[PDB]
Formats: sequence, structure tokens, C-alpha cells
Amino acid sequence: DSVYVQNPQIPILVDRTDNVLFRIRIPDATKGDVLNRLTIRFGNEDKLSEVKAVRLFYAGTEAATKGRSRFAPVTYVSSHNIRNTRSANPSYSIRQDEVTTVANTLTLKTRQPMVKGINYFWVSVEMDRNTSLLSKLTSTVTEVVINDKPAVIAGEQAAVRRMGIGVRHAGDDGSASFRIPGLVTTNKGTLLGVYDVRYNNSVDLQEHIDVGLSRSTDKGQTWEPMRIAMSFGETDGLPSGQNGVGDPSILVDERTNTVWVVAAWTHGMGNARAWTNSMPGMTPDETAQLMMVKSTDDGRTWSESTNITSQVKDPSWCFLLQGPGRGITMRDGTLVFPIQFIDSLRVPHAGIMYSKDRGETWHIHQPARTNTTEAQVAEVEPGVLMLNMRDNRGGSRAVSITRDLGKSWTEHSSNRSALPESICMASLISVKAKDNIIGKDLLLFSNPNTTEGRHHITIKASLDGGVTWLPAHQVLLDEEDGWGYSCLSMIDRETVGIFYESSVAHMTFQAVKIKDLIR
Amino acid sequence: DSVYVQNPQIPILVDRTDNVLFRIRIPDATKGDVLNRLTIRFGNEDKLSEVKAVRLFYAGTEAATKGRSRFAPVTYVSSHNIRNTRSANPSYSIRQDEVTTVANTLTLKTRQPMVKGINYFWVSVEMDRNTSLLSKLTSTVTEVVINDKPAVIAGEQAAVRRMGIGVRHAGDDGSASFRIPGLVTTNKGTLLGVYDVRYNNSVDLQEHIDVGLSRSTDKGQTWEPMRIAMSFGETDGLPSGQNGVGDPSILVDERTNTVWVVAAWTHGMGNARAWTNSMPGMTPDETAQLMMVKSTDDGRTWSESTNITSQVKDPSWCFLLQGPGRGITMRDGTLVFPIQFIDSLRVPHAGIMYSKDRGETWHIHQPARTNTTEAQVAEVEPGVLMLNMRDNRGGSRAVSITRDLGKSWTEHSSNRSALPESICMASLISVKAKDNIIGKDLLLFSNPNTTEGRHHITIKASLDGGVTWLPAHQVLLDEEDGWGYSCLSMIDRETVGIFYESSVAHMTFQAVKIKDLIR
Repeated sequence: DSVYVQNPQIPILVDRTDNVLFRIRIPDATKGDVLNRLTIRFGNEDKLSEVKAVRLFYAGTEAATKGRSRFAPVTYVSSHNIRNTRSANPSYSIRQDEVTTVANTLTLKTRQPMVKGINYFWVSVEMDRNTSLLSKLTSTVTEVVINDKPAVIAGEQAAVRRMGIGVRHAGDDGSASFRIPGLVTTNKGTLLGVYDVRYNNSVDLQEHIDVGLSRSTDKGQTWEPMRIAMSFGETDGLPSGQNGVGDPSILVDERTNTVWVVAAWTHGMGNARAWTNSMPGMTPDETAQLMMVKSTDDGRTWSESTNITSQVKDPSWCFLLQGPGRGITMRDGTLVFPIQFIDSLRVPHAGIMYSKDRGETWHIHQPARTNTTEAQVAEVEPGVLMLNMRDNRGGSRAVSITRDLGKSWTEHSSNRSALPESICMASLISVKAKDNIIGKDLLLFSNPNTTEGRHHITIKASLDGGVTWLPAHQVLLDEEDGWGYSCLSMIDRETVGIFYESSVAHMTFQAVKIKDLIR
Repeated sequence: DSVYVQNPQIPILVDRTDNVLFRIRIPDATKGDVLNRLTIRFGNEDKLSEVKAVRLFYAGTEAATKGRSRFAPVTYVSSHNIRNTRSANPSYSIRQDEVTTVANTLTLKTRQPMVKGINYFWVSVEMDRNTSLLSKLTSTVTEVVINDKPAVIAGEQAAVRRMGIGVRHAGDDGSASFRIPGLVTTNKGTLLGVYDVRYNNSVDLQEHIDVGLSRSTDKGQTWEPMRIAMSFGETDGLPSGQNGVGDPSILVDERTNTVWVVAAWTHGMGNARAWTNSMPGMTPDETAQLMMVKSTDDGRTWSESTNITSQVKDPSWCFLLQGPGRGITMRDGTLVFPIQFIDSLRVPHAGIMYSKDRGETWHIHQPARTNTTEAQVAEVEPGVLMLNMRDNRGGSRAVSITRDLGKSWTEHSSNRSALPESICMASLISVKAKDNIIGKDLLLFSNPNTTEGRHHITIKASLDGGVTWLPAHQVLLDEEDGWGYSCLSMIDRETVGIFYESSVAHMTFQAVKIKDLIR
């Protein structure tokens, strides 16, 4: 008569058939014990008209050698299975009961005889496809009846659950995977999300990879079918698998609403990683190419790619590429893309590339810091760029300032201190006081909030130019394991968008009120 | 200047669209060099009317990091891609030429400008779907023309190439993989091949695994649609993923033509490996079950399963299961299945299980040897059983003799010396002098002929009861990488069949004349 309940802080996908609402471990069953009924309650303010169905599953037992503290024997709803990312694998989970009209109190039944020791059950919640991305469920398991006796319920199960949408799932449109997210909002309120389309598998360049783009005109409720923003197909009669282009970075030229996508085209290099195989030189046969496309029609259609390699790459560098995610327009109209290069001694450096002429010509000055890679840049105060950097030393983000577009750099107080990481892409954006309901300048940051692995995807806010990230000003979105990359963009004056690699979909979009971050 | 040719000793699958006939490395190309034409020659007695087409593909270049000795940058034809195991991945290979009129001399052309340094090309051969499994091609590249000058050809390319058939490919009938082959020939000359059907992935038990069966009445040219010989679905209301049955062993009762399949049913155990998670006891909730089905109609239909566990399992053992592959009928009508058990101290032992009453009751006496697992058994002389064992000590097969059905054991002269292995399943069968065209007693053995990895699948023959395996009495079938398991069965008086996990298909069948083994 002891039962343990988990309410996992992972997104409820409005496009999924199953989502894990509760996991339940019954640790000390007698053979023959029956969970006759469990009762769930939803908060008085939950919009239950958007809940399509709640289901109760049995997932069997645990291996003798795997211990007594887990909430499942296996992943219930796969984010990698190209044949099914949307419903519970029916070979791991057996439906016990279903309710299709959802009240504030709800009862699910089984007649399953339990095995001796550990028995796993879980509750699935299915949403209406049209569920608001801003809806939340506050759900508790209030009663569990075993052999017609109420059992003692234990577990942290007070999570307020959030919605999201699986913009891209493993296997969509025939692609094995999608990685490396970037997100902007056009001057028309339009969300543009870029990613690698990794056709064959999930391995990095070199491979068959294109840059894909998902466009939303309704703040993420619906996404237009995937557009290919950049591709090199069988250029020069080399295979498409030796012509990948990826790790995209997107920005909106806020003066013109022209949208810019920069990415790294790898030509040749066998079936091996660009990171170690890109070599010094300038030609596509020698080194990775820095390539840009543009949209003048709010992201519907994309130009032929232009090759900017010769403008900004030092021939001695092994590899120059964009920092994946996004770039910015500054207050004075400067377009800025974060960049990263491997020098002649194979040491990586973050810095910035900028255009003062609407993206006609590009320029790189000095690296910000040794042994850094992926970085995002924000204009934290007028003329002041903050570069927030993946650091190979581990444990924490590197943070530097330039007032001269990277001719010179200064260490920020927050450097190697304020923002924990496991060596992983992170998103940083700035929001002007006039451009948000708080009416204060903000920095917003997202990454996996851990020093090991890629989990606990969290949005953090700073009110003081990134000197302090108070724990009160943070929202946990995904406590389970994913590939970790994320990109932020403000949707409107009240809500931030996050396009990320989650535990629930390769490209996950969620929308968070600023007033949930800063109370 | 210099061109390197490989003729890989791997099976040509009569059911594939593409098969690698030649791999070509041009190491020191100038940018813009063109392979104008390549000429291949087939032996005067080759049945070229069975060749449907030959193609020339370009696969581009090699990674800077990966050296100068490889024959491809990537696998050309996938044995694992559930969306395409039958043709070359179009993203790794671009067709240059195709000839559908195949003559003793054949010329393939390209117009492809090469990159500086390493350039890969390869020759695909497609066979008539009705091609004889006994056909052989003797092909060499005799001329390679670059910039209208013949190049110097180097490489070992004198392989005599063999046909085979992909009975099971990754993804067939919605299964992610197939593993653990067994093969017998019924008294009617019918081939019965058994395997795990691993639905979700290629992980061992515990998982969603059934025993499948492929049946051929024409010596392997055609296989009937897959039958499920054994399955436990949602037994006891546990998920099918916690009800896997696998590692099958098949035998023919030579007195009755009744066919017997034994396999290990794991019930519960979470999503973890049975090898470490099966525990002492006797019930399905406690330990892996030894389960049998039978066919009285030459393998068309299979009985409901019977639980044999209580007849043979010591309760103290952590795990009792069959040795995968096949069992035998002895001259005196005894049915024998190899077995393996993990004792109370987690130490594995091989031995034998036998029935004197046509499969009604079964018996185990003593293990043959400490720290052995998968084994196969042959009646090398009347009343004399040879057990040939996977040995965890590494490097070589263990070989023991019992004249009392495993009450007592003796080391064979060949023990831990004559047959190299990497710790892998191997097949051993006996062939009577009166039953084969050589008119001499044979032992036939198959495994990966290596002490490291799983490659060089080789049939070996012995004319002295397995005392000696002479190098001249061996046929190499598969020099490239696979999961390594194999099972032998004589097809007729003249040919041995081998059903195995190969570099070209999950379940591969080939036929080999005995007179190729013993010249």
C-alpha cells in the first residue's frame, strides 16, 4: 500500500497522441495485487475543454539489477522512432482505461494482476490540436486504490505543466533527424525557425544535410510545411552526402525585414566530421565554406546562396563557421552574426562577424577568447555587444564585452561564474524596455541548466545586464534528456518563444509569458 | 598514374538491386582528372546471361584524417537501413554509367572531374532474380583510362565471387532487425531457417522479440513468407516488450520428420538484458522459460508452445537456455539440443539436453566446461557427441566429447587450438560417408575466422572427425563486418547450406558445393 508518483516537467505536445502526465511506481506489490482505480484532479482554472483524452497504461516490471528508484523501465513515447514519435510504443505500454470527456475529477480503472515487487503504470494526456500554447495543467493523483484499500501516495507531483508543439519529429518528410535550432521574429510578427535536416542519421557534417525552415504567422499554433532554405545537392558531381550544409544561424535585418541565414557548406571530406577534417585554404575542395541566403518576402522564398568565405576567412584557419542559432540587428543598424574559427594550431575561438551595409559585405576582427566555440551575441546596452560562449574548459559559459565590434574584448563579471553548462550551445537575447510588458531592459538565456549531460532546458532572465541571474527568474521546460540546443525570440511584448531540441521532439516550440519569468 | 582495385569476398545477393563487385581508389588525382573508361573481363565459362546490369558509381573523396588505404568513404549498400537495404544509398553514390548487355569484356565510362587526391569509384553488379545460388563470377578490372592514358592497376582482385539470397533484410515485415539463425533440412529436402524477429531495435532479450521461420522447397532459390513459430504477445497482461522469446535452436526428428524449435521466453525484466537479469527460481516471473513448439507438416504450421523448464532447469541456475542454431537426431533416434546455463555464482557452462522418446521428455546431466556459452553438437562417430563451444577465455573454440550424453566429458585433441574465434556463435554439423558425393565422413564448421571482431565468415571441412581443419578445405564467404552468427545444413548430397548474419543481409542464405571445400 505504498505508491510513488512523478509529474515530469516535460512539454505536453498539442500534436502528440500520448504525452506522459504521470509516471507511477508501485515498488512492493504482492503477485495478484490490482490497482482497482486511481483518481486525478485538475486545478479549478484548467481549461479542460482542450483535453481530448486521458489514458492509464500498464508498463510491466523492472529488471532485478536496475534498482527501486526509477519511474519507468523504458522511454514510453519515443522522440527518435521514425515509425512513431506521436503515440506510446504499444510493445512497452498496454492501455488499461480511457476517458474522452474530462472533468476536474477523473477515475481510471484496471483489472491487471501485478507481479511481485516493482510495477509501473502511467497516465497519458492527449490535447486538442488547437489547444493554446499558453494553457497550463495543474494535475495531481489524489487517490490510488489497491485491493479495494486506498494506498499511501508519495512523490513530488506539484509540477504546473506547459504545452508545446513538435514542429519537427524524427522521420518527418523522410528525414532521419532534425538538429541545430535557430529562431527569429520578423517585423510582421512571423516566427522563422531554422534547423539541419539530417536525412541519413543524426551525425554532424560531413553528411547529407540541408538547412530547413518552419514559418508560423499565428505565434506558433501552426507551422507552414518545411521549406529548404539552403542545399548543395550534387554540386560538382560529388554525392549529396559529401555536400552537407548546416549549423544554421538566422537574423532579421530589423530596418528592412530582410531575413538572413548563414551556414557551413562542407564539400568532400568523405563521411567524417568537419570539426577535425576541415583544413586550411579557401576553396570548397580545401575547407568549409561560409554561405548565406536571404528572404525579402518574410521567409516564404530564399535566394540562391552567396559564398562570403573569401571576405572573412583567414586562409590559415582550419574552419570558419557561424555560431548556430541567431544573429541580431543593433540599434544603429549593424547586422551581427556570432562566428567561431579553428586556427592553424587547431585551437577554436568565438568572435563576431558584422555588416554595416545591410549584409552587402562582412567583417571579422579579433577572437573574444581561446578554446571557445558556439556563441550568441546580444546588444546589452547601446553600442555594447555581450558574447556568451561555449567553453571547452567545462562547467560554465564564458562572457565577454566588445564596444568596437570585436577589435577589442573585455571579460564580463559573469564570465565562468554565473551560467552553468555541460559544454553546449546556449541562446542569449536582449529585449528593450519599450518592447516588453515589464517595461525594463531584459536579458533572456536558455540552455541545459546542468554541468553534466543535456537536460533541464531552462529559460533564465536578468534585469541587470547579465550581472545576476536570480533563481526566482527562471522557468524549467524539459527535465529529461535531449540534444540540448535552443534558440529564443520574443513573440510579442508579453511572451518569449523557444525553439529547441527537447526530450519530446527534435524541434520543439514553446511560448512563455515574461510575467511567469519575472513575478 | 596508380589505381587500386578491391574485389571484396562478400555475397552477391540475387534479390538486391546493387552489390559491390569492385571498389576503386584513385589516390593521387589532379583536380579535373577524368576516369574516361574502365574495362572489366569475366571468365570464359561465366554465365553472363544471369547478369541483369553492371553500373559504375562515383562516391567522391576521403576525409583528410582517414589515411590512404581505404576502398570507400562509407558503406555503399546498407544492411541496416529499414528504408533501403537493396540499392546503393543515392546520397553516397552517383551513377556514372550502366550496361544491361553483359559480355566477357565490358567498358564503363564517366565524365566526372576528380578532386585533388583520393577519388572513390565502385562497380555494382545486379543479377537476374532467378540466378542459380551455385553460380560464380570470375571478374577483374583489366584497364583503367584516366585523361586518355591507361593507368597502372594494383590490388588483390582475383576473388571468385559467390551468389546468395537475403532471406531477411532489416525492416522486412516491419521488424527493425533479424538475428540468431538456425537451419535444418527436413526429410522432404525442405530448408527451415529460424531467427529472432527483433521488432523495436537489435538489442538482445529482454525486448519485443518473436521467433520467425522462413521455409524453402527449392534449395533456397525462393522462401515462403515469414511465419511466426513462437510468440508470447501480452501474456499475463505484461507488454510484448517484456515477453520476448529468442535465441532459437531448430532440429529435425530424422525418424518422423517432426521439426522442433526450442527458445528462451523472458517475462518481465524491464528493458534490460536477460543475460545479467534472469534470476534463480522456476516461474516465468522469476527466470527465463525453456519453451518448445513442433511442426508435423514439414514446417508449415507450428504447435502452441510447451514449457519444458520444470523438466531440466536446476532452480539454483540464474538462466537455462538452448545453444542457438540447431540440434541433431543421432543414429539411434536420440534428439539432442545444445544448452547453456548460468549457475548460482553467475558462471556460464555449455552442455547438452536430449530426448529418447521423440521429444516427450528431456534431460540434462553435467556441463562440458566452465565459462562456455553457445555451443553446437555433432555425432562424429556412432554414440560419440562432439560439443563445440564459445569460450569466454577468448581466441579459440573449446571442443569436448561425451559417449554418455553428457554424464561425462573428455577434452578433444582440437580443444582451444584448431579453431580460432572472437567469442561468437559457431555452427558444427556431421555428414555421413553414404550421404554425400565425396563418399567420406565430413565435419563442417562455420564462424567468423578471426580472434577479433565478426568478419571472414568461413566454412571449414574436416576429413578426420575434427582432429585437423586443413587450410585448403575452407571457403571464405564474407570478409566484411557482421553480427557473425551462422548455421549449416546439408541441402543435398552435393551442397551445404549456410544461413547466417552477414555484411549484406540480417539473414543471408548461400549454397556451396562440397567439392569446392574438398578438392
